[PDB]
Amino acid sequence: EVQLQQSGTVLARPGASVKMSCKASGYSFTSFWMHWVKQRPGQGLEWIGTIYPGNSDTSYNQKFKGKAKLTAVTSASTAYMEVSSLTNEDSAVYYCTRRSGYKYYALDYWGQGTSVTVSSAKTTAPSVYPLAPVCGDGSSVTLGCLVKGYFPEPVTLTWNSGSLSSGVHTFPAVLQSDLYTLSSSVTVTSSTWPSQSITCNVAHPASSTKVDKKIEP
Amino acid sequence: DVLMTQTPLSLPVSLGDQASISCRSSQSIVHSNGNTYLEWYLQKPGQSPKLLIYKVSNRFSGVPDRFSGSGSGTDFTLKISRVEAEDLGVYYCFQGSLVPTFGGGTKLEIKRADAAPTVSIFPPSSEQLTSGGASVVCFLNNFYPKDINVKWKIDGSERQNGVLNSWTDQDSKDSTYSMSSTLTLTKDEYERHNSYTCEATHKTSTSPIVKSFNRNE
Repeated sequence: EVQLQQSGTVLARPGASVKMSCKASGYSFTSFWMHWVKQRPGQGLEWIGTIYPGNSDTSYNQKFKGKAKLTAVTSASTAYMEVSSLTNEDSAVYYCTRRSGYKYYALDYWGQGTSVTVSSAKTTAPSVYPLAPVCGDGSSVTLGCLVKGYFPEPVTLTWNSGSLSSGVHTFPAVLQSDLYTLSSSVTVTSSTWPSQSITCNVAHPASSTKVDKKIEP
Repeated sequence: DVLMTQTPLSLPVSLGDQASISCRSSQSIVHSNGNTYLEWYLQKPGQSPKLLIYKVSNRFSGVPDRFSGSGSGTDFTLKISRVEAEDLGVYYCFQGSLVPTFGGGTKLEIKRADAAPTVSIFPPSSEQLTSGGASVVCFLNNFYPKDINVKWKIDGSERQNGVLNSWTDQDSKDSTYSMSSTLTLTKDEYERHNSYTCEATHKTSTSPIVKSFNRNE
């Protein structure tokens, strides 16, 4: 019944500070150590620090000393963490997890995590490009879509409103100068396309954008 | 500073086989009370980590009995006799004693026979070319192992700039990987060359896989 709820997805400009919450429930907040762990976009888990509520004791990783500020408000049963002087390296997913006492002595409960994106980027709809094979002249034919220059994550891309799914390869979005770029490959037999229309449907919710791009020759 | 050196970082396994994730401390982590606070967590893609083993060799409640811990000197070992499809993801050891340090990670993945990428180059789309831009995409689909390299060329002249790659994770159906390189230029800059090459060098052939086109079509 122990439940760790964390604040939402935060998009912070560089150099700023970001304060995130972690509401506990189903257990005595003040009797356990709440830990915070950071996970950068691509790497493993990093221990940040830990607070014991109802006495406010803290323990930080040397690296995070002036960077992450752990606090707790017992009347809200909520642990807080302020990451300041936001850089690129601060973009990651943050988990508050609880260190159980007797039975286990381990981080047995974890929060869904908080995604922080440090960027100067403003909200930008995508540019969806059709990728028809080169020129005229096998058994299968690879097609694709290029979704680039958008802010922020995420985008959703379907092939033929979803009828096509086997053979589809949607690659992870990557940031190339303030914006994101995603691409998708769809491999279908020769007799399918161009004999059949293959549309690429791109949605960028943050911008209220749904875009279709039919792959012609 | 205590160091948890976890190996290997990648462990392809065939289903039903026993997996062995090791984790070594740069010196004994046995606490003063005589206890060793060495746990193991698994973070499945998209979810938060979860407790598996605690106190070195003790299985957390609700944890599949195929999981087991052990560990003495500075060497601890996680074993998954009979790997099922649900066990796949990233495993972390964690010494939560003095200064809590996480192991690096050991991505449990599936093993299949080697397979060469299937390359496909796509010239810029006219629509992208109207905005003044011009990306040249190369899909390097369905291969194995995941270790692959891409070199672009323009008029036989190598081009190391503006190339943004992005790999998919191990395919659920065929256990293969797929990569996506992308050379982004300017329209004018694009329109001042003919040959656009992309050679994929994979573990399979000692000879790069070449994909080219000429605006001469």
